[PDB]
Amino acid sequence: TDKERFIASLMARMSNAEKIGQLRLVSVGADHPKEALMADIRAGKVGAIFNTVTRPDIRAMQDQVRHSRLKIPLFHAYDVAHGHRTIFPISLGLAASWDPEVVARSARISALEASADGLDMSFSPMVDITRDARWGRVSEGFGEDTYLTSLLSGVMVRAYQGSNLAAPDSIMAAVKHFALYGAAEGGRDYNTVDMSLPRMFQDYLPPYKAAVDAGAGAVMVSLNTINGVPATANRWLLTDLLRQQWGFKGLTISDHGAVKELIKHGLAGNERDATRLAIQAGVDMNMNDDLYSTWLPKLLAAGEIDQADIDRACRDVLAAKYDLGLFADPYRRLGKPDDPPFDTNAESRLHRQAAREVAREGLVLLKNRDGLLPLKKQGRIAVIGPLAKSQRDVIGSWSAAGVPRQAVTVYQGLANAVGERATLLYAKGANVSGDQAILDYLNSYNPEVEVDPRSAEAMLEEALRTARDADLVVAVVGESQGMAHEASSRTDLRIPASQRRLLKALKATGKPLVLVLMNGRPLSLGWEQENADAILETWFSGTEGGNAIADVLFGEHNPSGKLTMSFPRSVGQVPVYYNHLNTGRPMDHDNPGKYTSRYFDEANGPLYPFGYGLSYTEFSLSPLRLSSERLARGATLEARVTLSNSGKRAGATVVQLYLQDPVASLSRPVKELRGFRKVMLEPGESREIVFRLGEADLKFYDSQLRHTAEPGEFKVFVGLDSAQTESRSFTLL
Amino acid sequence: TDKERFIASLMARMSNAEKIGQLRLVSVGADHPKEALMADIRAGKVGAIFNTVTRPDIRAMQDQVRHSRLKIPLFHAYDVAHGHRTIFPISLGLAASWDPEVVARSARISALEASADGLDMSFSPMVDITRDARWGRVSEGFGEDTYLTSLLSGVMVRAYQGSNLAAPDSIMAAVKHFALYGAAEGGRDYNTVDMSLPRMFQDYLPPYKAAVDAGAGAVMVSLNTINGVPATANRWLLTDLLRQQWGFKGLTISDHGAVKELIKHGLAGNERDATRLAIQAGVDMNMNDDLYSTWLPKLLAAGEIDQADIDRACRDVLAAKYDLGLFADPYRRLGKPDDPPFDTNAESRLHRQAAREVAREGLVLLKNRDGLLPLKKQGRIAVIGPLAKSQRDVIGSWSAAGVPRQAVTVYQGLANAVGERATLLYAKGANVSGDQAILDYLNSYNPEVEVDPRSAEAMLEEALRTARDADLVVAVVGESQGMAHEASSRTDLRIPASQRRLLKALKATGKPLVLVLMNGRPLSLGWEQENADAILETWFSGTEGGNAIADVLFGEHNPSGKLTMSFPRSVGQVPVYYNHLNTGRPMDHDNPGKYTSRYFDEANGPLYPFGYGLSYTEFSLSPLRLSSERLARGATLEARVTLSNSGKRAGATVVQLYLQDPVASLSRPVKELRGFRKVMLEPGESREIVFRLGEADLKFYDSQLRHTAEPGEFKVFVGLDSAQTESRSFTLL
Ligand SMILES: OC[C@H]1NC[C@H](O)[C@@H](O)[C@@H]1O
Ligand SMILES: OC[C@H]1NC[C@H](O)[C@@H](O)[C@@H]1O
Ligand SMILES: [Mg+2]
Ligand SMILES: [Mg+2]
Repeated sequence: TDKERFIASLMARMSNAEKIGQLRLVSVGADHPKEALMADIRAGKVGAIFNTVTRPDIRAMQDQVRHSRLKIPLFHAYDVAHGHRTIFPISLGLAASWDPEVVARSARISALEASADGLDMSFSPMVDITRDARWGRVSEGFGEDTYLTSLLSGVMVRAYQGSNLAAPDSIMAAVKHFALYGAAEGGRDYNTVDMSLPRMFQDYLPPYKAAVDAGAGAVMVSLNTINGVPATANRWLLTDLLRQQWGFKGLTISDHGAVKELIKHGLAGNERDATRLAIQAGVDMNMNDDLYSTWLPKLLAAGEIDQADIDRACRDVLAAKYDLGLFADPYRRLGKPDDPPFDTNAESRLHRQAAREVAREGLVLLKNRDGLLPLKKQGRIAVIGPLAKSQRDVIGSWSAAGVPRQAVTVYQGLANAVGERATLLYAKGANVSGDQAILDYLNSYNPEVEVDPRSAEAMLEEALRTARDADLVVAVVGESQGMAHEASSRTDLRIPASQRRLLKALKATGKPLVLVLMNGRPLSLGWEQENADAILETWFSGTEGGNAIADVLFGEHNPSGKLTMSFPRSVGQVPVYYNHLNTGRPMDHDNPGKYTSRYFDEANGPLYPFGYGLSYTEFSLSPLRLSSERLARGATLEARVTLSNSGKRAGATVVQLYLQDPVASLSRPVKELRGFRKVMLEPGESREIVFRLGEADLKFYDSQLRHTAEPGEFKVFVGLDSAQTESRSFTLL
Repeated sequence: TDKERFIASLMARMSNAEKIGQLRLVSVGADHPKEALMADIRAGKVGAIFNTVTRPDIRAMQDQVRHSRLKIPLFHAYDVAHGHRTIFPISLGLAASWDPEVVARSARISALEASADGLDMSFSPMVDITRDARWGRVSEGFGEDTYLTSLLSGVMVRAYQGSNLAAPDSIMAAVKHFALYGAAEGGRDYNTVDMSLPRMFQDYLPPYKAAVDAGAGAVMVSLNTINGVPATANRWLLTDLLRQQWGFKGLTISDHGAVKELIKHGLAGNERDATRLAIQAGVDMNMNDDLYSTWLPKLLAAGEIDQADIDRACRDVLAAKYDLGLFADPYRRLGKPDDPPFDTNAESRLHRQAAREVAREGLVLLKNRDGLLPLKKQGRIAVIGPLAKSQRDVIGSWSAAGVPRQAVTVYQGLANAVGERATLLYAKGANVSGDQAILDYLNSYNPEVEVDPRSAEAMLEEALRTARDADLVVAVVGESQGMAHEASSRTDLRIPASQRRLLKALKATGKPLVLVLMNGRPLSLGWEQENADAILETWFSGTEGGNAIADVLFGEHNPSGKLTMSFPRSVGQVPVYYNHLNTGRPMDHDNPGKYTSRYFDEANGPLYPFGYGLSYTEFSLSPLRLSSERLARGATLEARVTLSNSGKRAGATVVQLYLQDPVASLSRPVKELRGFRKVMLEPGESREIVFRLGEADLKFYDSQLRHTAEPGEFKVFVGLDSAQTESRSFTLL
């Protein structure tokens, strides 16, 4: 192959200093001042940059490469999680679209905008399975389901990379965080992960394998222990599974300071030993801590590592740079040398219409009493709450190069929608938290949350007056983006107390109460489900979020979002997830018993189940029909249902197919998602939906990690959520 | 062996109907009316009885055996968890004594009283490791620590069984629940258990192995899945581990309906298949569901099981009956019918003095502002709260044949202590819950909780009046015993809301506030720790609990209890446990950082850590001294410290020794308990404490379950709790 000969030929000319230099991944900042970094690039001591994100800045780095002996080009990476400049909903919101094409569009546009600024790589997609709502990084994933997350994992990779990694509108996908990062004990970030191999193989690993199989060029290794072994030192995970079993041929990248952290994990007593563990486990590239550059020469000289460990890692970095086209033209994403200067943040370089259309699809209607929604554009509308005018929160956590001043707030979305037809009245009502320590945490690094100097009582008095002067209240409440963020684990899943006090006070006005929720995690909403007139889940909906939200509230878009993560009744029920085991003593709702698996001091089950979301119309399903009672090995089974819009407005819903294996060599879940179809229907319109199932859909990992479909009964469920299904049985032969 | 020959010789004369009859374990109930059961005993269709617990009732069962062809004697079993008639503190409270001799005494007296009533066996000790306070069965274990629970597991078995299982003051120990029952996901009873084999072998399995190694005659198999396989169907657990690797020679007993529940777990489509899975996994004896008696003949006839499966199970039952002496004399625990009559419940048959002395040892002083405790016997003492006059709650869950009317309430204990020297003023103050649905749940089977018909406001008004004219308030608050019980999982770890409203109202009177907590699980006590003057944790202290509690409150006993389970600040922090891993990013208490493993919305770490407990005196430790800096393989290390009573009152504390292995092939806990010494000291008295460490204390299970000690540094910590330690290092060679 031309590639392996080109790289072998280059590596033949390289010193070990230069080979080791290729493994170093750094960003400009206090740890690495710009001038020292420029010198290191010229010395061949830098392989890649992260957090340098504009054409002039990236050109200036790539210009330093020209001064190096071998002129090996840099690659430039960034956290393009859910948009680059045009910010789409957070991934948890994108997942709620239940539309691979909507997700692909957000990823395609992200890659286009990032590559347009000179970037070659995103640290995305994040594909960690999340069953614990306390974890601040649940916003970054696709929810609790292995099938949906695996599917969207593949979609994100393919959308980012396109048909050619050398294309100037493509970037390389570095799938993260390999592995199991979202199972952190207590939902505390960075915390211990401990799980059985059958659960690991069946539920948590498939999304990373889906990204590898979609051709992801890079894998970012996680910060957590797996069964006592940090992923960064886990040769089983990075060599035996990722390379030998899965056949991954690309680049492994450490997370930030992950190699040095092997000391705190207690796998290493010093930096030299930590360095040896990471490179021999199969970590190619060393983020920020510089341990590889410091210790690899001494390890090699001493015979503590092999030349083959350095060569493997170096070949992987050069092979990434080759696939990205950077050996053909290191300026392929940076334009021509006499291109005129331009404003990186020009309105003309955004994709607002795409962001607005994508953002509409993820909004989930959780409650709508007496058809209060959609609203009429008339009278007086009170817009109340600390998130109503927040540009910083609507773009969410991991907002990349998104500019808060360019974002549309919920307030501005309503003003754009009503024009002169209605009067909008604003009141802040409350600070995002009443706890000064939480406000100081959120404002610790930068001013992220505006702290109103009024007393809580004064802000409430203004909100009650505003509400009393309106026909209805749109309360814009929930989390600031810093509350659903790396290292922001919550012990309380409710709306913050300052905002719940505001909601209780607004009920005293007797005005219809619409809640617009902004949040990066499932919330506990028992009070709200009892007391609010309508509830719209908007996650953090991005740059055009306010416009998409007004589109739903005024009925231009019929809410079509469905949850991809169960909403617990309280943090005391964590974890709750739809695909749980039956136990030997399941709750019997027809014959309730004390001696069943349940809590006695709270209603059982999630407040809102996986796949739940309402519409402004009604939908019906015909009885489920299977193509046969028996399925021969290697044949496919057809499951058929007719969906009807039995209401008065056009709208979409999601037909969900679930499977149960009720008798197996392992206890298998009560249901597992195995298919879905999002369908848009006119009033009175019907569509026949056909699902195809084969052996592949019936397999599970048994006690001995055999991936097998066992003969016997399977139950097929079809429904518009995980809770309201009809089922039919067949036998596998 | 005479034993093997006796059993072989009996089994030679037995039909398969009789062999199968030996496996049937039943109790009188709706499922098995007394007379049907008596007829079955006469027909040789019953192997053993549970929940028949008096000499006349057991004599009548054993009398029926005479009518059967082979006259094989029954054994009789019961849940003697923490006392038979004289009720000791719940196991969680017994553990807090940190005194193996106090635990052995409670077990010895339990076996004495149980055997005196005719019982041969207890379904005890319960030795499940518990890290999740939501689980209702936490009360039945010894807390979160593998070393302490394993130690006490051994102590309970040896105290029950004595030097001879045929002794009429001995019973057989059936250690439960094998295995991992207390790691239930969500702390929901009966729920999924999923963990790595290294965590399983290092932390959760050793207590069951400790009971096997102490010579436990029986093992009760748990109701939960382990990594997807119900324990009842788990051939790896019951045959490979328990029989071949651990060398257990005794009897395996299913939990209640566990065999039939294999259908609900989804391992079996029918009773016949469930029966086959349980007997071939290695379950000898079938509790209540009668599947063995129904299906084993058909399974054998059809060649679905071997004769060897029936013979193995039958030999194990006959071998237990042999060891219990029942073939020598089936009436050895039952005296003779012409014996002088006695009342089963006679005061003369109780052990009140032992119960009072044992109960003093487990009480944990959690707070004592400005030396409010101990109280003087003078003035006016308001005794307020729904647990003040509760006889049913002081004896706790699994109270066996304990008679509530024989128990000493906290109120009666204070009356007994003060005589005419002080005036006691009572007010109920609140019901145990303000939620009528929780009260109805607690009163579902029997009247367990007295519901005052007065409004919450009327009871508060009376309590405030009582408080107003007293010198101080002893608030007796917490859980009823039915809240910390099999199948009573909580989503809230606080004192119930009706009682917290009462505490806030009492705090507002400005009167000194002493909290006497009754509870079967760790509670979240943030408000109480901030606001109460003194807090005494009494668990459920048993038959003499009120007397032991008054002994501590008036200073006759200097509180010496220490926690064996971490108290979380809230249910949102679950799990918290002292022997956690460091992570790559631990909270730094000298330099707190956002990007650490923590919550942002609540103070971090437990409110009260493992090993915490105050005294009415103060104690000092001299610097820790190790016998050498290096330890040779097979040598023992000595760790020496001097403990002093530096205060004015005699009292006991517990010197705790912890070990850390800071560099290993797995990430190892920050600390692990490896020794302790409870020491009683006069004011100004000193004692030299010497701990011995060898290789056995330094070993751990690596990723491949190699059990060895790796050469390198170990850190030794000594202190009066897990949080406040001094450390010294040595090197293993
Ligand atoms: O920002 C770079 C890198 N740092 C930290 C995060 O854990 C990861 O998600 C991100 O890609
Ligand atoms: O009472 C019989 C048996 N049933 C249920 C419990 O799980 C166990 O602890 C007890 O021994
Ligand atoms: Mg099956
Ligand atoms: Mg070591």
